[PDB]
Amino acid sequence: QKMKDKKESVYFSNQRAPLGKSHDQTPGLPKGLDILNTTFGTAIVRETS
Amino acid sequence: MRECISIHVGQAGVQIGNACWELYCLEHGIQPDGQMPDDSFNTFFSETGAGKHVPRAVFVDLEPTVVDEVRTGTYRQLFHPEQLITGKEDAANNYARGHYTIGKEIVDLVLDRIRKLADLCTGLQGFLIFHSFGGGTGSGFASLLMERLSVDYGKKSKLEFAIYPAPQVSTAVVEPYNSILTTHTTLEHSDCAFMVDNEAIYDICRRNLDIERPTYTNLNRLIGQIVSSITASLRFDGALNVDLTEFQTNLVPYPRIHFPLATYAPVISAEKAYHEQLSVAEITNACFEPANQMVKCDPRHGKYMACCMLYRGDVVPKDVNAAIATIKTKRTIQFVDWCPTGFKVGINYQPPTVVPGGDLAKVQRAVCMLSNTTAIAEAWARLDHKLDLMYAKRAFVHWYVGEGMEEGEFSEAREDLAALEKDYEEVGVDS
Amino acid sequence: MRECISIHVGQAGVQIGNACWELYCLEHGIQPDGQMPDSFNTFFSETGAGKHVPRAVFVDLEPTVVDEVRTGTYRQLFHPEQLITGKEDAANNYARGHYTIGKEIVDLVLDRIRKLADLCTGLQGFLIFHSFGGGTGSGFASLLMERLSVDYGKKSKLEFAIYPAPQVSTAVVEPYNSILTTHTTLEHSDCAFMVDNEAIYDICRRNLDIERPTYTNLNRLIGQIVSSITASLRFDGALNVDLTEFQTNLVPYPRIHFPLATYAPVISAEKAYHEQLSVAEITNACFEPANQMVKCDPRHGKYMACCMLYRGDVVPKDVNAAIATIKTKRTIQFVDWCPTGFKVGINYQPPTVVPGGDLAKVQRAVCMLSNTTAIAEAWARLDHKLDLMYAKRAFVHWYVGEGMEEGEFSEAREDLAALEKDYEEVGV
Amino acid sequence: MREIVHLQAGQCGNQIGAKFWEVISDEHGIDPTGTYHGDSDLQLERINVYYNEATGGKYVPRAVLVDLEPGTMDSVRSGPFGQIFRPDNFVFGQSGAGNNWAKGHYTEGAELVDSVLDVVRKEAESCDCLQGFQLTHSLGGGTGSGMGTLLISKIREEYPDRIMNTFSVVPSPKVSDTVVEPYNATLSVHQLVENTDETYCIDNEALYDICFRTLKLTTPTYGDLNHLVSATMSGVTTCLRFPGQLNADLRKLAVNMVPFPRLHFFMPGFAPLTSRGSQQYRALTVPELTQQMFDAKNMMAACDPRHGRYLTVAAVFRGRMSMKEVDEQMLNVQNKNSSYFVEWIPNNVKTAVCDIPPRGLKMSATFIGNSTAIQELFKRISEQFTAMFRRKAFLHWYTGEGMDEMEFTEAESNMNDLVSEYQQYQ
Amino acid sequence: MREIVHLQAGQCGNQIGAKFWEVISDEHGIDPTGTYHGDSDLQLERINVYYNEATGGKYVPRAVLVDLEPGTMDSVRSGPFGQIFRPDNFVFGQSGAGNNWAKGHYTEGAELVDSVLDVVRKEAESCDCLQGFQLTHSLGGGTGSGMGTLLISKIREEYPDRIMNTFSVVPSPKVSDTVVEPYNATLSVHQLVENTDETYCIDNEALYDICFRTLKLTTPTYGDLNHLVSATMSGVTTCLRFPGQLNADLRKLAVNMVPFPRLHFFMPGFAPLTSRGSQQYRALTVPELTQQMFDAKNMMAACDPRHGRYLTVAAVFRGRMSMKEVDEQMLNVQNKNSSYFVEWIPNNVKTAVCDIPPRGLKMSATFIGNSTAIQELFKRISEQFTAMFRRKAFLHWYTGEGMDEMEFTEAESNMNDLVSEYQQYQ
Amino acid sequence: TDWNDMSKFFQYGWRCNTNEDAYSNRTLMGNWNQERYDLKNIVQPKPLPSQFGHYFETTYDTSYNNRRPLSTHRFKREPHWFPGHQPELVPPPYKCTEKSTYMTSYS
Amino acid sequence: YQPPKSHCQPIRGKREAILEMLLRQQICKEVQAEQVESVTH
Ligand SMILES: Nc1nc2c(ncn2[C@@H]2O[C@H](COP(=O)(O)OP(=O)(O)OP(=O)(O)O)[C@@H](O)[C@H]2O)c(=O)[nH]1
Ligand SMILES: Nc1nc2c(ncn2[C@@H]2O[C@H](COP(=O)(O)OP(=O)(O)OP(=O)(O)O)[C@@H](O)[C@H]2O)c(=O)[nH]1
Ligand SMILES: Nc1nc2c(ncn2[C@@H]2O[C@H](COP(=O)(O)OP(=O)(O)O)[C@@H](O)[C@H]2O)c(=O)[nH]1
Ligand SMILES: Nc1nc2c(ncn2[C@@H]2O[C@H](COP(=O)(O)OP(=O)(O)O)[C@@H](O)[C@H]2O)c(=O)[nH]1
Ligand SMILES: [Mg+2]
Ligand SMILES: [Mg+2]
Repeated sequence: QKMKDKKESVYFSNQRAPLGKSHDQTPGLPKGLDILNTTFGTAIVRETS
Repeated sequence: MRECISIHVGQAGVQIGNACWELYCLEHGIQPDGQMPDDSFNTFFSETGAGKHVPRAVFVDLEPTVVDEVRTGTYRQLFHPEQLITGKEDAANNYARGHYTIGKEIVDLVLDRIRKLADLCTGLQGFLIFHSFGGGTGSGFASLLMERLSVDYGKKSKLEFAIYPAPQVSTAVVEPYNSILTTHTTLEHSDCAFMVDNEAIYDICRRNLDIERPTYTNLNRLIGQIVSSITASLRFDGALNVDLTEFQTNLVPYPRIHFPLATYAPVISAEKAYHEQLSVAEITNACFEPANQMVKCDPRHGKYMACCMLYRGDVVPKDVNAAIATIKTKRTIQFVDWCPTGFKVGINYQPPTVVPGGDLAKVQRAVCMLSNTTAIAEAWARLDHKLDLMYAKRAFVHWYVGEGMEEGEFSEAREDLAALEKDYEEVGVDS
Repeated sequence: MRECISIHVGQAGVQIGNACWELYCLEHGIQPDGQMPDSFNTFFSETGAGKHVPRAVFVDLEPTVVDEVRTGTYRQLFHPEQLITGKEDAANNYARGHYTIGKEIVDLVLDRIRKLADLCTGLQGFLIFHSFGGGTGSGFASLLMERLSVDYGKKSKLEFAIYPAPQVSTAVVEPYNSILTTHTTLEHSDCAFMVDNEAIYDICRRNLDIERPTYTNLNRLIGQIVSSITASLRFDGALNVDLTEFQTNLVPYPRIHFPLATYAPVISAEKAYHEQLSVAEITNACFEPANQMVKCDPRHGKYMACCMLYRGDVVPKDVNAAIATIKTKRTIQFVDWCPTGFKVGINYQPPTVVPGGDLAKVQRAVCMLSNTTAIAEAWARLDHKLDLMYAKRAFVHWYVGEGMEEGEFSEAREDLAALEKDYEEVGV
Repeated sequence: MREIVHLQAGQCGNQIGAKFWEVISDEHGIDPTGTYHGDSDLQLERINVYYNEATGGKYVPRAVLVDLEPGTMDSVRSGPFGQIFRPDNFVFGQSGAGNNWAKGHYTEGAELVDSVLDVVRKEAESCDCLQGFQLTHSLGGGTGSGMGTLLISKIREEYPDRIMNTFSVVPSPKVSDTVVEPYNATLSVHQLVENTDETYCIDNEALYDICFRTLKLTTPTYGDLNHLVSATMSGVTTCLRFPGQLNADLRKLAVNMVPFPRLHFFMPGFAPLTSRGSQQYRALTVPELTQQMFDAKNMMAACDPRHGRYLTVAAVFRGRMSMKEVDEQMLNVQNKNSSYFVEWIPNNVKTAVCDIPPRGLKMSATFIGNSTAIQELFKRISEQFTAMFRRKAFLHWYTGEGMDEMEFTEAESNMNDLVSEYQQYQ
Repeated sequence: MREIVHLQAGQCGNQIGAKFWEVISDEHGIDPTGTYHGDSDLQLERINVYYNEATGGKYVPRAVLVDLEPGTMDSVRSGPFGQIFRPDNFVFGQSGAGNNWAKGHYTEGAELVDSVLDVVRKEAESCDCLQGFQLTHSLGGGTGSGMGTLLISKIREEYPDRIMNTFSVVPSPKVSDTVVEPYNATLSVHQLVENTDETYCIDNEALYDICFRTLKLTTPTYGDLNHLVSATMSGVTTCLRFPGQLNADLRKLAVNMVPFPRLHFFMPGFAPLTSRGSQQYRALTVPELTQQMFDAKNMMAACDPRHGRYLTVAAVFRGRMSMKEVDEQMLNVQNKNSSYFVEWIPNNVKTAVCDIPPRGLKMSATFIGNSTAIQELFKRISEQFTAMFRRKAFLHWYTGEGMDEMEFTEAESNMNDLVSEYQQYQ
Repeated sequence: TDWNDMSKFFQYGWRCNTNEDAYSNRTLMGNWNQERYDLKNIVQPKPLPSQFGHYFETTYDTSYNNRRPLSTHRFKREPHWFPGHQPELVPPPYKCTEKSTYMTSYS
Repeated sequence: YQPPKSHCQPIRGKREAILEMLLRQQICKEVQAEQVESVTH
């Protein structure tokens, strides 16, 4: 009943203010990105030693 | 084989220790039971003949119910039980309780444990202290622990990681008393004091990440991140290693002035980093943004005196130097005249490790700023103005005197710190 | 084995022995018929087929108290020749039961003791229960002990004698018999545990919640104490204590063998299970003057030797710690020539609770045998009781008219005076 | 290792203690038979503070139950939770102190104080590390106001370094049950200000107000008021018996809370109180507990904080929550109310977040306030005493007992000194 | 290879040596029936030191089980390792000595010596080259103190050229069992000096302090201390059974340990003693073993060597260790406390290294030390003897068994001469 | 610690005036850390969280503790040398006896 | 002094008691059970 109570109130301020998390970033991040194994930012190709 | 010994005092010590040691167990291949399924783990971990790794840290808190959950949790088999030191009753926001009755009861146990941890290492380079300025035992027991360690070891470096009281918000009432009484006995003993607060990390979590209403873990993870980045030059190879001894002697000009700030550059979530360019010239002026620093102060009124770059990841030097050469051109960021070009740069070849369930994004570049700044003198001015408000009406003094203290030590501490105000405003005038 | 022949003489002796043998039958698996539905050889002897008969003798000069027990629950348990009953009682007269009505029944009791002792192999001691305020248990017990010390010599005998209470009393000629039999028993008893009745009345009213008690409510306590003494002769333990260990570590001199008995956990079922009954908090209940069973106070004198007998899950570490913290109390005084002053014994068997009793089932129990100079004030009372009433020569004519000469009164009084001056040269 | 010996005196304090051991036992999962049946091992890890484990796994409590009349001590060995107490902690008297401070102090409290001090010392010396005492009583009647005050005076002598917590029941302003209440009240508060460390005042008028306009009940019973009192009194020792992210014991709530040794009269509160009809229209959130805590109608002292200024504020939050809401709510409750706090204390409030909520609630709080406005409460009793004493109205039952007229005037002077040394800090 | 005949006297001796035979068979890989269930060939190499060979390839210990009390012969066979003992080596009387040295030496301990001597003469002639004898007994009883000393005298008459060892359990200073303990203790130490070559003093209080402070056990039993004693006794005969780089038997220890024939009272100890929670975290190295082996709270006697001086010191090591760092650590522990060692000697420490550690441990070590602080053991016995003998207390039990008053005085004189002999080196 | 001869019987160990060691396990008084390290306590099973357990979970539980059912197994018995020795932990199920220096060196 | 009322409640299960007896029969029956040519040919 407590998880049911939390599920009835998902269209709430629980959207943009959870207890420990920030915001569900899956609607802002493309498809299945595997957030743990992803290195953001540009990298250098290390040609011309 | 450069090794570090950590000392975590109090509730703010033990919780930060849990976060940072989780990060250390994850940076190396260390499971929470202690098994590793390379020799870079020597700085923070020892070895045992059973293939077992034990951290080089002591947890001390007279209130037991902070170490009890550490003992009951899943990290039980990692920590040495004899390195987990608890008492029977807390210091209760009193310098005198943690400095004069059970402050001296457990000193011969903690110093024994530190000595045994020192005989098992060959090259020891310093001590990391984790305590809270406004607590009862982080202000009482740590402040005499470091004064005893200064006479027991000598030529090592004592660096403290202090939770300075936040400007507007605060927890306790007698926080100025304990803060002013623990900064009196650390000025002539400790070498340097990298210090943060809690309000600024709240603003950083609200703004730079998307997390509203965070817990203490969401701040302790950032604290563990910067503490790892400071020591990252020890256990990982790089172009320019920075040792534990060297950021003890190019940030502090005079032994009374050893209070820098703290800053982590790429504090950002997956969403905002996924659009962002993370060039060196873009994250090194995020360090100089007043919004991104873990002490609330405006450095534009203040005067920078020393800085320390700590870089990790894929970073080439001339991006760094062409970035600092841009720093010196703007009129807003202004140094002090008796200091010429005063940066210290260090490169590491290891990107930061993200923790599962964490909020930061796995990035390629990271910068840890430690900068002495004259603008930290405003915090001390507000703190001792707060005491002068409290001390006039003899508020809460009777809780201190009837606990082994003396009324004259309030005076001796306040006349000590009135000299810090006239110290900081003479190193900022035109020479 | 580790056997022991019990001798019950008098109404007090047989009424104590009823509860004692009920507790003995119920501690082992022995039914009231004497059948089991080998640690019982101390008190019971097996027959060929299936029956265990006791090793006791029940002697009385009147038949209104032994015919009670052969028409009751345990009428088949006892051997119907071990119940020796007389025709006419001594009637509160030491002279009658020592010289007139006792000179001619003691041969039968001697024969019964011999026939119990030919079945005996490893005899260790004699348990003698009687009272000091009667004619049978004062005179005939004295005659029996005098004959037994000659027929058996060095074989030990123990004494559980109901001493006359200081304030309350039953009879009138109590001090005469209680001094004569004390003078006689002095040289023929290896140990003699004094028990009062007023003190056990206070224990029942105060420790237990049962008030307006009966003689049964005291006899159960006495049976529990005597079960704790011989507990190390039947059950295994960390520290076994036998009867040769008893007097070796208690009496320092052959004339001083009068220790005080104490049972520590005495609590009813309403209050027993709300307490943390460790050996620590119940071993200092033995030193409480309210729990003492002679109506006296050990703080009036010096402790000389203490024997601590334990039951149940007693770990030697915790009794050692509690005992070594007992000596750090300035209330308790020990004599100077006994620097240690303790003897311990631990039995693994928990005490056996009797249904319908007043005590509660517990895991730990302490029996204390403290030899104290405070027993000298027990001699002063009946000493003054005699010389205040002997000077008018009251109640003498039955004594001097029934086989007793006049010099025995003066001789017994002189012996008691020598005892009183004997207990005062030890305390210095 | 920080345990508390609990003391109950008088019939009112005895019923309050009975409800207290109702609430603690159904919080720690203790059956009426004394065993354990709780649903987690976090309840049993800190059973130190209130329970002693006897042989057999039975958790008897550290309750000292004493009264001068046995007519209520048979009702105190109550139905559900009266058999958990040990029978040797009940200490009875024959003739009850029939609304007499003097009888409860001198000729019927003195012969029973020596028989209650031995069991108190027996329980106190059998502790690993004692933390303090709670004494639930009243100041109106005879046996509580006299005998508990004598107990406090005797206990403060032999343990000067412990915590002397009292949960007092001050006479109501509007409707009182007796008439000789002012006499007992002032002669009890004379020795309350000098021998204790923290005093909580609980009025029955404010409790009736709470049970009427907050829980929306028409005819509340005494057990309802006792349950509210036990609920707030259980909320101040939570952080020392349940793990959390910011802990505070009883000394924590004294060092931060009293600036002077003789200004230690608090006034409590309880945040998540809502009616049955408004149960499902109120989200349980921090800005609601914070709003209700500082409401004047939410409190169990008759004085409202609109008249005075808070010296220091305590707020023991419970439940799994975030620190930033607590911090910004405490900052905004001071910034938006700048005319109702003292200017010479920078941070008046004090926060402490435990992690275990009460039974059935998710997030809760506990208010402990030291306001200047508590001086009106003593002003009323001083007014009634000055109106009553000048005609020597009921001195016949006091002076014929072993007291003089001079003892009343010193209590009146101490009342005037408490009141006069509260207006300076306004 | 040197055979050893074991002797047990009294209840304490019988319960110590049962556990000793348990650990000896446990490190030789012998099941309780007697069969061999080991893994290596070294375990069956020198098993003749402690065992005979019976039919069917089974092994029986070379031990004699002596006590006056018939009840304790049941407690040995019914123990966890009772099947291995031969029933013909159980000798027993009717009644215990009753804590009486007099009848344990003259009355009932002098007609059963014939059977024990027949068993020993029967069994010590079944071996190839007997090295000597061992004895485990107590000084505070009547069997181990009376019959044991008479046994030592008779064997010393029969076999003068062998060695004699004794693991005595001396009376503890402050905890005690018997009121007549000094009477037996003085009169046993008087008989020990002329008849033994090696004597070890074991205090029960020292073992309890070990089990409290080092092993962190909250409720040790008597087997909990017999285990420590048995571990010590096995570590002095390690080079007799397992090979090594520097072997040393009992005679070589005696030669390099005691300088004059009366000063043979040692203080034993065991090195790798850790708590349950810190044995996965502590690496067994030689600087760890030798730091706590020379710690003054490790040894199993109630004598403090900081009060005295070390005449000679032995240290027998087991395990695969270096031969440079053991001698470095011995000079490390010999040079820095220059005041705790006698100056007129070259070398105090005796170092012997055995290759095979106990099966499961990494390395282990055993301590044997002659100290002038062993005289403090005899002052507390002599003081309690002269406090009780001057009032002629508890004397008729000893006098009535056929003893004179001058034996007590002459035994006290021997004790005082022994004390004054040790004071020359302090 | 050892202030004088009677310095003990007040510190710990030798002590008979406190409520420690009368509380059972899972109560956290006195020696409880060394009792959970005992081999008897390790083999005791751990129950699953069964109703109303969402009230009694802490931030340390939801941040660092890993909630997963644990299988319970017995240990093969091995010789103990000193009291409190627990060799039935650590990797090798059977500890072979070490070999002599000659056997290792000369081969 | 009445015939005592043995309030014998089982402290153990019926199945475990049956298993104990079943083991005990075989164990007792086995524990009671542990206890051609000349040389020149
Ligand atoms: N940033 C941060 N601050 C903390 C944390 N834990 C405690 N604090 C700070 O600690 C202050 C409270 O004082 P403490 O140091 O925890 O008290 P103590 O000295 O440990 O003494 P105790 O009351 O026994 O815990 C609060 O104002 C917090 O700002 C933490 O995990 N992160
Ligand atoms: N404690 C206790 N005392 C008893 C009991 N029965 C008798 N007495 C005591 O015995 C004393 C007198 O002894 P008697 O009952 O007359 O028995 P007796 O010694 O044989 O003397 P006579 O009956 O005259 O032959 C009385 O003072 C009682 O106190 C008993 O069952 N328990
Ligand atoms: N809240 C509450 N108040 C009570 C209770 N019982 C009595 N009182 C109050 O106590 C006052 C009487 O004083 P009381 O403490 O009972 O007298 P005493 O016990 O003899 O000292 C009355 O005004 C009641 O309002 C109760 O159960 N709850
Ligand atoms: N270490 C140890 N000491 C014991 C043991 N059993 C008894 N003792 C000690 O032995 C002493 C008494 O020995 P005792 O029974 O008189 O031996 P006896 O001569 O055969 O009677 C007591 O002080 C006990 O402390 C044991 O198993 N281990
Ligand atoms: Mg703390
Ligand atoms: Mg009769």
